[PDB]
Amino acid sequence: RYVIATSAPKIDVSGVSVEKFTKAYFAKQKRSGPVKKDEAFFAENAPKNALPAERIADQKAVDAKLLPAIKAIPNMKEYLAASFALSNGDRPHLMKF
Amino acid sequence: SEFQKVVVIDAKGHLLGRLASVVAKQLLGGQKVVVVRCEELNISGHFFRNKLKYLAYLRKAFHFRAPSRIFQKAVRGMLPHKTARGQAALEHLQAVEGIPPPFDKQKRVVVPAALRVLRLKPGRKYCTVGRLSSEVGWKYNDIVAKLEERRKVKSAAFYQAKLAKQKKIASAKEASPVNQKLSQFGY
Amino acid sequence: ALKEYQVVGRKVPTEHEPVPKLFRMRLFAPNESVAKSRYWYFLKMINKVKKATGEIVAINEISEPKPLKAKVFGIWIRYDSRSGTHNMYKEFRDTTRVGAVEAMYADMAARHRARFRSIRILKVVEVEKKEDVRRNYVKQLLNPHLKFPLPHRRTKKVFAPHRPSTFY
Amino acid sequence: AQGHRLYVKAKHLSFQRSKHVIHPGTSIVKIEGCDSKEEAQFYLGKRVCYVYKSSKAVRGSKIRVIWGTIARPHGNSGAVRARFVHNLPAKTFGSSLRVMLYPSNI
Amino acid sequence: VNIIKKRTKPFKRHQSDRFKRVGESWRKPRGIDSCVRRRFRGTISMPKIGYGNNKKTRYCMPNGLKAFLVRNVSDVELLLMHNKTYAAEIAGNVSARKRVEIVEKARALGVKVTNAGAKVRSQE
Amino acid sequence: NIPPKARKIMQLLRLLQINNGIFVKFNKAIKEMLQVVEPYVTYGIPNHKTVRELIYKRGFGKVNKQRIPLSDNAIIEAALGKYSILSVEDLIHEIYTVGPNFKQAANFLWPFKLSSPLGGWRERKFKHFIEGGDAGKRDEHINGLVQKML
RNA sequence: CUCUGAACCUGUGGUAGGUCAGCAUCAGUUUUCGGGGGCGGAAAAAGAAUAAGGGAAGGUGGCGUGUUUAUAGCCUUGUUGUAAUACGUCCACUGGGGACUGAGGACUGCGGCUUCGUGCCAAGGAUGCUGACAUAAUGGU
RNA sequence: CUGCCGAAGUUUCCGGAUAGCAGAAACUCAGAUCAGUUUUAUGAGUAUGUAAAAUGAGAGUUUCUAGUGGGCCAUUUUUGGUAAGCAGAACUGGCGAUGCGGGAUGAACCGAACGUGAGGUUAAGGUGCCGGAAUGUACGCUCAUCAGACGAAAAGGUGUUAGUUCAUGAACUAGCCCUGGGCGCUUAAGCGUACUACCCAUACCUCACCGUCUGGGUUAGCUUUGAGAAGCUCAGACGAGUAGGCAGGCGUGGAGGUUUGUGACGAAGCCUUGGGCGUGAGCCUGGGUCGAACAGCCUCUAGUGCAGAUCUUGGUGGAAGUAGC
RNA sequence: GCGAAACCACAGCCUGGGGAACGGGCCAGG
RNA sequence: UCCGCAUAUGUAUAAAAAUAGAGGUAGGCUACUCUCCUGUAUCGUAGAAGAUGGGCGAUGGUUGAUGAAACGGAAGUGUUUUAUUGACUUGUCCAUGAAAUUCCAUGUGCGGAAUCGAAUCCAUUGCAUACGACUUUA
Repeated sequence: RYVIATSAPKIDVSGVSVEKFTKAYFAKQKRSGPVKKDEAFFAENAPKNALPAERIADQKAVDAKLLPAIKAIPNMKEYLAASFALSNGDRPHLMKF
Repeated sequence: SEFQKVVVIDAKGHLLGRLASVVAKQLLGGQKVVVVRCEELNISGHFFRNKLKYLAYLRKAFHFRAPSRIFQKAVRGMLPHKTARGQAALEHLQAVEGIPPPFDKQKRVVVPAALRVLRLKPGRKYCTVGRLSSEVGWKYNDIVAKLEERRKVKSAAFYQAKLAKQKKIASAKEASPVNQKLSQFGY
Repeated sequence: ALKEYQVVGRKVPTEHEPVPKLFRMRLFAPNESVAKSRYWYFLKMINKVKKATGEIVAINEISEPKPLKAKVFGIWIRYDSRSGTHNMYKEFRDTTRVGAVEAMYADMAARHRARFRSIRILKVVEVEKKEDVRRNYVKQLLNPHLKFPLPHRRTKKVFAPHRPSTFY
Repeated sequence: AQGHRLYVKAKHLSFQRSKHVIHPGTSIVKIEGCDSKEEAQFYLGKRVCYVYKSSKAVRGSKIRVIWGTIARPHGNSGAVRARFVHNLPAKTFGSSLRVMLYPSNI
Repeated sequence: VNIIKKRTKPFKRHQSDRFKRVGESWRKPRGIDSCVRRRFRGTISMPKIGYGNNKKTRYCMPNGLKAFLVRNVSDVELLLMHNKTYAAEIAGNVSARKRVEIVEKARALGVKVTNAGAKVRSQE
Repeated sequence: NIPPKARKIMQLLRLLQINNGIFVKFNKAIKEMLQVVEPYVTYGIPNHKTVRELIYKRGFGKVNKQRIPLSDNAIIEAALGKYSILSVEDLIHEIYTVGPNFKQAANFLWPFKLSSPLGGWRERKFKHFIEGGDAGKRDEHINGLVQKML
């Protein structure tokens, strides 16, 4: 509901396997919280869950399999780099995407 | 359609009631409206018709003659001036005779729903507010009717300079091949 | 809009009248219910035939055979006014009989402040001869050289930036 | 700075009302660019907000928002009826509202 | 069956604000000419049976419990089987000694107390 | 502002409320009875769809003097089984074709409590239908009105 | 031997409660666009189109006058293979958008799928998947 | 305090007996009747009446028992009129006991009759602005310098628009203009007609909830446990209200019983922009103040509830630091 | 310096209309 | 001057003029053509809110900062001309960085003082005068 499907030429995505993207893959880590009542006081825990390396590895694999597809068709690499916005006189009910 | 913070309206050829109703609705809509050339407003009816209407008004109050004060009165009657909302809406209206220097360098729009040429039947007598005001007490008609040529001459000179400047880019447009190489998009 | 209905009606048969006469009128009404009521009212005041003893034997809407050909129609009407007795005849140039009757109703209701019930049409005919045209306005419309500019041009998006051209 | 404003400008005209009775629960909103009741069908169900600022820096911020949704068109000229989480104050007649593009069906 | 109130404002007696001698406790107007009795426009509302609240949610506090007045430890133990339906409310004239005993007992019974912090201090 | 003569007739038609509807067998005793209340009612010939959809969406039956909706065929059978009416389609058939037990089938149905028309009436509602109003007989035009009240 | 979820170590095991918000599957009510398909009418009338004749708002030729297809064509008539379309009506045909509501609280019933199913289902009234907060969120005065 | 029922406001004789309207009790009674209703045909004179068909509703009673024994708006039919208005009968309904949308505003005009709400849709009126809603579509009249929107009136119009008749004209017919809510509007934002859109009532529909009424279920009290049978449960309909009638409740002083009740670790009272409960009368509670008693439940009892009485007693204001000494 | 009393439903700018005064109190305006 | 205290979202668009039409038009007063027939246009619009670099094309468009001169009187308060000094330069081609926000929630004011002027009272005055208040002069 929070996305606009534009009519730009489609990218080749059948190559990259997407079976690893499930709801558990994106689910936030469940709360376990192994602590003692000596470091919860004084805030001596510093629990951080920065993104692991395999997530960057998956992102790199997807990027490698997608970049040639967007490079072949012209005017598309920097089109994805740009940010959509509404200017003066833009009527979304009349504009087509 | 769309609103601006300040809208300047050139009241030349606009009917008094039609323009006032549009302006009053815009004022209540939350917009600041400036009406210039208030002396060029038109009223349907002959000269003697609104003459007796204003003469009867003089018989009745603070009688105002200036054309803007006539237009300001017409707009005020179309506002809920007895409440704070109506008073606040009134303060966003600036009606003047002529086009003062802060406004002669700004774009002026017109209201097609109030234009005389699109609302009055051809061959119908009409009374200009500025002419009607001139004989009922207003005494600045001659000096403002003389200064307008000075504004028009300066503005006409500006348009010629702008048009001459535009000719260079216009020629340079078709000069550049990329204008027609990718003109298949309608531009 | 108005529709032209042809309505055929007759009185209920009895011992005195084994077989009655058929009475057919071409009358204009927005719907069939209005046409049937108008037909009975015309019969009651022309033939003194009661609706209770009468029945509608047929009703059919009629379309204009040539709606793409300009024609001149002369309409004979009866006006019921404060005096209640007037005979008038008007000529309208249009493409269908329905349009002329609608134009007549608009004209009389405007000029004469009449109503649908008061106005009754005796006859509508098609003037096929230029010599048979009586009104000067229609004769002008049949002149060989119709030549006039566009009338009543008048042409949300309030606050137009430039002055209208309102011309050629 | 023209790389923002994913929303559409709008104005809070009034509440739904008769000649002498006002109904503050539903508000009449004029979306700019929408000029008829057929174009008002695009904005139905869209989120609309009223954005204002208050003196207190509560939440460590100076801006607060009242959210709402567009329910149905109003009239023939493209005005819409909007129901907000809190009824819009009567002082906001003629104020500005933002009509997002979500929930989007485009 | 969440708690719904058909009305939250009270019903104030007509002209009770104008006159200090007139209390705000509701009194049914008896004057025939009075516009409040005739129920004109703009006038104040009157208690009607339509304003009555749902029988299932009647007498229920905003947390879904019904206030049960308690004066000693015997009253708290009564809510052993109804701790999900009733909250204990200690009376105003129960001393701070008995209030402590009531509050500890209610804690073991799993009974919510509406005014468990009154007339006492804490010391951890 | 209804005369007592018209009030009595409408009570005989079970038209106690505005926008209420009923099925009536059209005969001479009814023709001139409707003539008296013509300014206060509108009526016409229903087609199959009007009859069929009224009994489905707005169909209720008088069971023990109660307004019990016809959500199951057993409701109709338990009240009109003596007349060999066992379903809604049998009830529709009895009403549409005016069968031998039409009076019992019609009196079993509660008066149809319809809504205001979607789109309104004509500009003037209490003139006769012939004069551009909405009162009186309208023949096949009753269906187009029912599609708005359903 | 059983029991005490009994105390603590061991588990860092597994599930985790109140206000708001979002979406998806539904049910009730309702509003608003769209796609098709039957059946009616003069089995629409027109029209494209086969064609005989005629006149002029006389075209084109001929000499503004009169013409009869010329180097335009118009109307009428039967007529060329049939139609198409509009309107009316119906589909227990179908595709979207929006809003309000969620009463009830084991099981029964009427139905539809299903070879039968402690079967499944939109079938005697909402569920599922998530997100945000205690020093805040939400409401009241 | 809430709930439920609910008039009459006038025939007849004549302060009343009445009747009638509205309830209670005692009945019987659908294989029976009743009706501010329409009929069939013929009886009499389109109306009127008739016995027996359509539609709706179950009806008939007997007894006694509160309140009223006027008018107004008038419509319509209608008599006399009399400068002319107007007055006089009956009739018809409404207001009177009735709030709500509109009518610029409005006691009687147009809609519509009312439990608390959500959503939808309308009526009468409306959509230039005030003001929610088309500065919509199509066809016409008029330019009014006293437009129009709501007798000086007969006429005059070298003021017109359309048409009819006789027939170059003549008049006639009908309609607009002149002389005799605000702002504003003029191929309208006036008037007439047609057509789609749109605005919203306490009205209509769907749903939730409150209450009342009506109908049904519920015991070898079944591991569905939901038998305060005075309980539980299912369903449908309805909701103005003066006089009047009938139920159920809230509060106060005292009494019998009870809570093996509350209280100097603070009773009662009082204050409070603390919190909560009940449709309401009211009740519970936090904090503050305070200092000795007090309450819930069952029953009994009464000097038992105030805004009015040019009320009683007391206290205190504006007049006013005025008239003045 | 001393020091009242009567009176007190309540506010209080005008033009028109609100039919039963409507007015001061409503509606439309200044 | 010190002291104390409290701490809008692209804001982009300038002849006049009428419809019984205008605008401008070569040429030298024209002639005739063109344009409209609204701005649905034009100007701007990439960058982890807009990064770091390699650059390249052009060797230049935007601007910041100052030094500026002209023009603008109707209420000029702004239109340019710039001189440079620095940058982004989307003109274009590449290399890095973006994330576990892992599905929406977004100097300024007061109170004090040490100061500098001015005004009133004030020396005053009747010029004004119930009193206020006014006018002159110390």
